[PDB]
Amino acid sequence: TTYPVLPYLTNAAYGALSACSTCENPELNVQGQTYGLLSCINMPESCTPGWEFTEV
Amino acid sequence: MAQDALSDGFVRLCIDPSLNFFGEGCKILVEGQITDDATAAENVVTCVNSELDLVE
Repeated sequence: TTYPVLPYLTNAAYGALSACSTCENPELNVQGQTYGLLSCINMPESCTPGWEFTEV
Repeated sequence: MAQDALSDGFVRLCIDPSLNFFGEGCKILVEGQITDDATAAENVVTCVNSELDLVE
């Protein structure tokens, strides 16, 4: 609920990242900090997860 | 989240100085008298797992 970013901005970036920009090799998984890091949609940094672990 | 290297959840880490790897091996049986405070059930086969459970 408190996600401090306009949702459609992140959805679009992630979808584009999953596009042929990365999935010309269809077996590649988009995860982790090596590949799942959609380029910086700068946001404030905080000591709060937003999603508590049980929620995760 | 905590430290980054463990953030993604690929690796779930436990630190414990009291575990053990051995698959349970040969089984041995011991028999004898007991004193009155012995909470164990009389004439009942029981498992044991430490040297301090004695007396109790």
